[PDB]
Amino acid sequence: MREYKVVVLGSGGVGKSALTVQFVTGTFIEKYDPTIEDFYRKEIEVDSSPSVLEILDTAGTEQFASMRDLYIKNGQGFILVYSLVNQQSFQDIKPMRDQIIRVKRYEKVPVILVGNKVDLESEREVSSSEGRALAEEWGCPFMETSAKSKTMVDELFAEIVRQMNYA
Ligand SMILES: Nc1nc2c(ncn2[C@@H]2O[C@H](COP(=O)(O)OP(=O)(O)O)[C@@H](O)[C@H]2O)c(=O)[nH]1
Ligand SMILES: [Mg+2]
Ligand SMILES: [Mg+2]
Repeated sequence: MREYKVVVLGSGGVGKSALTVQFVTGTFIEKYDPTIEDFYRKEIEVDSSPSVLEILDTAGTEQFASMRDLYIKNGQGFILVYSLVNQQSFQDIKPMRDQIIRVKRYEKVPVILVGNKVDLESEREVSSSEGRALAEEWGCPFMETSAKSKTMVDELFAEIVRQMNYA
C-alpha cells in the first residue's frame, strides 16, 4: 500500500486539528486541547489511484525547538497552516518552513502553504497576494481553506500527495 506520512504544522489556534478532523470525519469541530498529538490513517484516491495517508496532528503551540525537529525528521510531506484572520500566525509560519529545509538538508521537501479560516473573511488580516507571494518564493502550492468545507480539505490532502510524488 503506498503510505504517505504527512505532518500538519502551524501556530496554536490556526485550525490544524479542525482541518485534519474535517478530512477524516467530514465534520467541523468547535475546540480541542492544543497539547495533544494524534495520528490518523485514512485512505484517499488522488487522480483515481488509491493512497493511504498517515496524518500527524501536532501539539504546535510554541513547542521546544528539538520537539519540532523530531516531527520534521520523521515526516515525509508537510502542511504549513496559518490563519488568515491572525497575521501573527502568518509571521510565525516563516521560521517553521526554514527549519524544515535545514533539518531535512539532504532532501527536496514537499510542502504546501495554507491560509485557513477563509469563512471569516470580514476579519481578514493577511491578503491572498501575501500568502501567494511567500509560496512563490518557496516554490510550493498555496491554498486558502475553511475547515468548514469538506471539498476544500479534500483538495488540500490530495495536493500534498501529488507534491510527495513529484519531489
Ligand atoms: N471559523 C472557523 N473556525 C475555525 C476554522 N478552523 C478552525 N477553526 C476554529 O478555531 C479554533 C482552533 O482550531 P484548532 O483546529 O483547534 O487549532 P490548532 O490549535 O491549530 O489545532 C477552534 O475553535 C476551531 O473550531 C475555520 O476554517 N473557520
Ligand atoms: Mg490542534
Ligand atoms: Mg488521541
